[PDB]
Amino acid sequence: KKFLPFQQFGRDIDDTTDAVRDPQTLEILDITPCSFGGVSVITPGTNTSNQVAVLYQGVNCTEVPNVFQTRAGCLIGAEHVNNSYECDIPIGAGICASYQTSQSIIAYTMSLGAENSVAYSNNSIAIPINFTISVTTEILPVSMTKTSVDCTMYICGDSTECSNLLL
Amino acid sequence: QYGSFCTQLNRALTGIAVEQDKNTQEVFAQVKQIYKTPPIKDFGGFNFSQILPDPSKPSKRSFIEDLLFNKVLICAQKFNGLNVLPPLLTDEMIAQYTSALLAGTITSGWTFGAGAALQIPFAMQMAYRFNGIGVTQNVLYENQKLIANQFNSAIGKIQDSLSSTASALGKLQDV
Amino acid sequence: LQSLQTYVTQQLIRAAEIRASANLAATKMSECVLGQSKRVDFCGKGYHLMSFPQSAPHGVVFLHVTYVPAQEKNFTTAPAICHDGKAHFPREGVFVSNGTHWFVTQRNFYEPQIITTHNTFVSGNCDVVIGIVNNTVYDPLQPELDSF
Amino acid sequence: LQSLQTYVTQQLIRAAEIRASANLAATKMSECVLGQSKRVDFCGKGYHLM
Ligand SMILES: *[C@@H]1O[C@H](CO)[C@@H](O)[C@H](O)[C@H]1NC(C)=O
Ligand SMILES: *[C@@H]1O[C@H](CO)[C@@H](O)[C@H](O)[C@H]1NC(C)=O
Ligand SMILES: *[C@@H]1O[C@H](CO)[C@@H](O)[C@H](O)[C@H]1NC(C)=O
Ligand SMILES: *[C@@H]1O[C@H](CO)[C@@H](O)[C@H](O)[C@H]1NC(C)=O
Ligand SMILES: *[C@@H]1O[C@H](CO)[C@@H](O)[C@H](O)[C@H]1NC(C)=O
Ligand SMILES: *[C@@H]1O[C@H](CO)[C@@H](O)[C@H](O)[C@H]1NC(C)=O
Repeated sequence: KKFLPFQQFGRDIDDTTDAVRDPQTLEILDITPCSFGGVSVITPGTNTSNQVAVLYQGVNCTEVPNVFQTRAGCLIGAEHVNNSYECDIPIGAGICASYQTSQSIIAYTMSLGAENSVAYSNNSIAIPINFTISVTTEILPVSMTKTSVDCTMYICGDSTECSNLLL
Repeated sequence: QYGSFCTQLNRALTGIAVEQDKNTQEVFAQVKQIYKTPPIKDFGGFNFSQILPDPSKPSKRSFIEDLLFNKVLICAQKFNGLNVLPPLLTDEMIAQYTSALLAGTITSGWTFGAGAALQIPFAMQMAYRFNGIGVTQNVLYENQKLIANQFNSAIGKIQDSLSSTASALGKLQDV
Repeated sequence: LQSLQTYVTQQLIRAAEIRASANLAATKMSECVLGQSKRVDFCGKGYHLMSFPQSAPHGVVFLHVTYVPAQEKNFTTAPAICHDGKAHFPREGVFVSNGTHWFVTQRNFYEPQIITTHNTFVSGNCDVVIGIVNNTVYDPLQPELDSF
Repeated sequence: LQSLQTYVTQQLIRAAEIRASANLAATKMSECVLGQSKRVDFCGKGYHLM
């Protein structure tokens, strides 16, 4: 990007410094903040095992120090598996991790359920013959716990000075 | 010295993120087995070609979906620890549920929401969908070809309605 | 003061999440329990029969009783039937066949029957509908007169 | 800290307007799509077919 003869350094819509002009040689440089991210830990139950898989989010694997590059980021400590299964511990952008073959933490592309096809035709009706009765169940919260909190005892430890300052 | 303020914020925002994932899961994953339409399109005379997915395309997104997606920075705000996590379901998986619900609706009617899919000729299905709003079955068959034209023409205008002005998608564009 | 204000605000938001689940339960408790609901996938998963509420600590638990079909058998069909020019339609059911004869059944339980005039209603002539098939329609009112 | 706390609160509220639309879309996809409705003016304007 080429500035004007006098204009020194640029900004963005949110007035953050983006470019700059070198003093000694009139050359134009771009500033990009050096990377950050949120370290995360994928683990099965402590009772089940003590192997964990670390996930750096939005960090290229080259700058991080088994690896794998997922759209979510870099994931070290887990093995990619071509086979696809139901999701166990979701990660990001369609990748699920689980604990099964000893066993190791496997990361895989999530499977959108099974696959099925039906035979539509000009003249084909399937009419069921037998039936079964089932019993489902679901739970709905109704009321949380009633509570009450008086201010003057919380803020002030029952002293005249604090009670007369809060007034 | 300001105590545990950051932790509250991070807990709240993580709750929001998990909630968004559960929202999409609940809205779309109403079906358990992914169906798909037969290779032939003898649907009694209805041109479903706009809404069914088109193979001659990089993604499996159908025509109307493509129009909508065309109808509707990253590091600019990102300088200051404002990361944006990616959604769990990718925009291709979402377009896979939808192509199932369309496939199941056309070939099975509604009986695929209770048990498993049951084959039913489409021309016989709408006869049952009328029969639930009062008009007897004889109205459909006696005027089958007429309704096909109105229905096919109806999808004609909506495609032009979206591709005319950008004020049709006001609700998402606000978000 | 800031510490207490933040806690109060969160409660107001959280107490409005529950208020939308004590209204979706006070509704399921009405259609599901005190009646039979036709709202698909509202009460249970499948065709709905009844419900049974139960209590719980700060909540409620339902036990929906649901009806689902089991075995599907393929059959051939036809959206009408022509006997003497006049088309014949099922009053309530599909037309089904097993290769030799035709039968009329219910939508959700295979139970064949004889195609008589007692359960079909005529409409128009049979050169307009598509997919109609030739067949006979038995008449129940003939034999008793013949008996006399 | 005030400004950061303001943005969070706005999110918490605004992220509950959506939760009242996901639980509404998730309904219409269960009556209108997977079945036929009788709720007048729920699945379209008029008698609903599919
Ligand atoms: C600074 O000095 C160097 C070396 O003499 C020269 O090449 C460069 O052009 C000078 N730049 C300016 C700003 O005068
Ligand atoms: C630990 O896991 C084993 C096997 O799943 C189970 O039998 C046992 O009850 C669990 N104990 C814990 C962690 O409470
Ligand atoms: C990671 O870094 C290498 C070297 O800079 C680069 O070639 C590659 O494209 C980068 N990959 C990602 C995910 O940005
Ligand atoms: C497994 O997945 C990787 C990454 O997509 C691919 O390169 C490889 O060919 C796949 N292998 C098999 C056995 O499908
Ligand atoms: C039945 O459907 C097939 C395509 O699946 C078609 O070729 C055939 O002509 C149709 N027959 C009738 C009865 O229309
Ligand atoms: C119905 O016919 C189709 C095509 O021949 C077949 O795939 C399917 O298994 C049959 N279903 C039953 C249960 O007869």
